[PDB]
Amino acid sequence: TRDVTDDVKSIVRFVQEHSSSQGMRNIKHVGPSGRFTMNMLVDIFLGSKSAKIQSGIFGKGSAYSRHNAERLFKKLILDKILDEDLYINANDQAIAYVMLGNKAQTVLNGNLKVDFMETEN
Repeated sequence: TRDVTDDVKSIVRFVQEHSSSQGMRNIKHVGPSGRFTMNMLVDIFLGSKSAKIQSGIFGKGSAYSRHNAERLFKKLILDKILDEDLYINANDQAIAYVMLGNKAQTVLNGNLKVDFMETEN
């Protein structure tokens, strides 16, 4: 139904912005600890105030129900636009963090439009 392309473009650009220290010579990489769980991304997107980061795509999702914002991310993973590997902290917990998938660069080149079906409940 609703076209969610410009949002995916920026969600993608965002995710990758918080992956390296672009600029400084040593293009240092972030994560696994400096990576976002799908919820942290949903919280950031949905302008939540528990958002770890409150810039970039911080206010974007203000027109999405929390339910739908989640499904939009569940989908972006499903579509390999965003992917998630696992992290294991010292307390021996397995945490799933999000990263870009082989299809993200596509959406960035407009070569791929994304569509989303808004759901209730």
